[PDB]
Amino acid sequence: TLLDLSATELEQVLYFSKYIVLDPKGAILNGVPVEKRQLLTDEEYRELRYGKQETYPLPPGVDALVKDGEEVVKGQELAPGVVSRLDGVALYRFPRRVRVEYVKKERAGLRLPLAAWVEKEAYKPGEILAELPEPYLFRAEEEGVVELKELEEGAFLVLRREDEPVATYFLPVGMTPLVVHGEIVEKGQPLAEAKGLLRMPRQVRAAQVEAEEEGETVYLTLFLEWTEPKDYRVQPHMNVVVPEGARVEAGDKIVAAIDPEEEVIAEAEGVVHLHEPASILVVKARVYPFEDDVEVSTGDRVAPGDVLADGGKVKSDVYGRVEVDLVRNVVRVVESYDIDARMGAEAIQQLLKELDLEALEKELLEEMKHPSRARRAKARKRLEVVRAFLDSGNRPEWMILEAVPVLPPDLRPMVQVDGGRFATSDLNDLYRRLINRNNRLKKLLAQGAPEIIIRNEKRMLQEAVDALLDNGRRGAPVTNPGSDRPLRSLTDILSGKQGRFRQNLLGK
Amino acid sequence: SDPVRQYLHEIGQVPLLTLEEEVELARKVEEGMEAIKKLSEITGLDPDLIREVVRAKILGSARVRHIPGLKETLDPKTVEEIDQKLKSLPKEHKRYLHIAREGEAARQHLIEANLRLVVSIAKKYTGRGLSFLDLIQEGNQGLIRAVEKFEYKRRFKFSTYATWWIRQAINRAIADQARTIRIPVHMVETINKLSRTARQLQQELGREPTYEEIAEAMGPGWDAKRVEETLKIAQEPVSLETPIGDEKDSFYGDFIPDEHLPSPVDAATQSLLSEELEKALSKLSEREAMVLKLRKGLIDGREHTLEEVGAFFGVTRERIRQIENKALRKLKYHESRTRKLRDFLD
DNA sequence: TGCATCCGTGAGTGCAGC
DNA sequence: TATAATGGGAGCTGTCACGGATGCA
Repeated sequence: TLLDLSATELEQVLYFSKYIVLDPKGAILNGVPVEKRQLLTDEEYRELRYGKQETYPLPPGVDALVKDGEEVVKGQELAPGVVSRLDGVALYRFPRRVRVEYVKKERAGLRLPLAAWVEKEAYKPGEILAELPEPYLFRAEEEGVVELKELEEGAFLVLRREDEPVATYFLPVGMTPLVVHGEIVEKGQPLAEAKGLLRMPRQVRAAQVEAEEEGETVYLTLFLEWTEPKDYRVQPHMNVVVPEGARVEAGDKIVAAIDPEEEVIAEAEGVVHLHEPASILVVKARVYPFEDDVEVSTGDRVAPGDVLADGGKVKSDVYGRVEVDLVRNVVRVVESYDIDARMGAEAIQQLLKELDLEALEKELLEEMKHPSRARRAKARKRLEVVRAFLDSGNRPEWMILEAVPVLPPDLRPMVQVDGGRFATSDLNDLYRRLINRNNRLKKLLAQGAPEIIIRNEKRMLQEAVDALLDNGRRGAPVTNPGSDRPLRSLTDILSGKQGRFRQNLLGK
Repeated sequence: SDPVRQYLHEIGQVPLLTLEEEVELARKVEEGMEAIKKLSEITGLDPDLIREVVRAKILGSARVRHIPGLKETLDPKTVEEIDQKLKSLPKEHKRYLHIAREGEAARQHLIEANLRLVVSIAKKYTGRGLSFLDLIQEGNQGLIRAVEKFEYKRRFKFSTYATWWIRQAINRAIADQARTIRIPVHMVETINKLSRTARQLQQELGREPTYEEIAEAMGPGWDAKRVEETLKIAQEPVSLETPIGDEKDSFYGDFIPDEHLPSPVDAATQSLLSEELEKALSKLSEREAMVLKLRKGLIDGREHTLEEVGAFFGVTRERIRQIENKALRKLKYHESRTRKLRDFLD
């Protein structure tokens, strides 16, 4: 009545079914702003306080249609069988295989008919190298053993006489090699056939082109730059210590593990690509990559226009909670309000302390002049309590117990009966429940227990107090083990025909 | 409405971890602990205080309370000072802070994810003297111990290591809380062992065993008397509110008299005793009566020695002993004469 | 605003009563 | 202290009438 809370609501807050909000810090649920004394469910309080997120399963063998760190819109399919129900930043969870594209910059020669060759100072990927009217046989200018290295498209030949390479030839698309790996070739025998138009592969680009005119032919010394992929398999007990698209060098570790011999170390300069994640995590969040030391750590809560990283350069866009990613080297803010919404008699006691009695009396007085009969009625019923407290000098918050009194022991005896056996009052068992639950609560607090546990404990504590003061008033009555008999609480002691008044007071 | 149902719902909220999620969480926890130790090495501060600060900022200011082990009272002021001192460290050092925070968060998520196991284990401990919810909570304490003690390096799943500590906590709770008169855990073990022994013995004997048979089955060191006394100390109290008769109007405690407070007869008898003794007081002289009252403790309630009454009256202890003797003697004569103090001797 | 409707609270005394 | 173990279990029925709240039509 005092706080204007229906029985169901007060039940929900005291017994931890629902949160109630104090100093909302401008939260928003479904488009409507949040103001004090609003009733929030568990999902609502979690979405508001901890932000909105979800994770989706990826069936075996299937890869991602999206990339790590990439913003996503609701409805956008992350996989063929996966569609995100929300909008935000997708993140990879437990990638099964890591592909490394290794950077290789080398030098390789080729010889072509002068009429066919299209002269250029460099060749971009896919760009036509030459146009040949008739089939042409590229021949070896050295003797030795052939090392054939085949890319996705295009090939490399390396002639080594001594095991020391004496030649490197480049074979762009359109040249079918006539030699196998490890074949012995003499000078002037065809290593390839060129047909029609020959062009650069998509994998390899030609950075520099030198050309020596000799007779009717040109010899192109090509300075080439290309990437060679290598796949690595990641087991469930292994973690990826490297971010998506990270430049790595020989000796650095891409993926750690339990034991050093199963580790993945980078053999050569290359870029890292994370493929086939176990699951994909869609979060509503704002990403803030950083090039230097970060001013805020993980777990800190921050408003828009706040310092994040790089000595005050990159700042906060939205409201949220700070997750600092060292792996991806990015400060990620999951969007969440700072809203304070409590549960139980602590919240209620707070609201009670925050009641200004005179003010509410004025409110109800102004309410008493309303034409509606029901409103005048309820305002009268409320003003009766308000004025009761006002006239009495009792503080409303005293209806909440910080310190639960303990009856003198002689009034709840532990007594040795005739046979030396002990008999005792139920109040002792009630008090013991209370003290056990309270102590466990203090230990669970001091040890930093998760919220579900503390919530359960608090609920149990309230119910314990209930059982002590009035047993069976709310919920199932507390009974002793191996008996259906309700324990006798203080209320029971007082009232009824067997109660203190009628039994021991009005008669003796 | 139903607290168990409600809790099972709140538990049903957090989804079960996969192998990878579990491994990653455990790993982050462990590395977080390592990072806290590193921060202790660097800062030269207390690892526990650092842990409490990191956990404070992770959980937020919603929960801050003095830790029994901590030296300083933990308040937003001190945690802000320590946090800022942690913000004061170089990039590679400041890194360990982020590792720690991530560790704490991983810990919380790990426990919250594994809360179902505790329930599934605790459901089988009912009827042992603790409520279902209590068993669940103690089991949760066990779960926390298991989380902080876990090693992902062993490659064992979390449930295996958790179950041990969970059962441990539940059983410790049952042994500690279940009796109105508390009994030590080793003694509870002995009592339960005695029970199981007697039950097996009765299962093969087709009847309840005697003390001697139980003593035989318990081994050396155990005789009939030991079994009997062990069963005696094991006896639990009975309720004073235990109903008597088929109606609701009679409590068992209504038949139990108060032996402590003196009866009107006893009080009156002590009163007449004091009054009569004072008669004989006026009887003996002031000195001998006072010596007797001092030595027997009628004055301050304590019984003075001979040297005290002797130094008080200014005579030798031999003298005061002698006047005590003659006092008692005159009292004996007068008592034989009037037979007044005889009836108070029962 | 009037009327279902649900919940909570009562239902003699003294004897004895295991 | 480490195989793995991941959402409970018992319900209680043959009053009876009133005051007072609360809700829904």
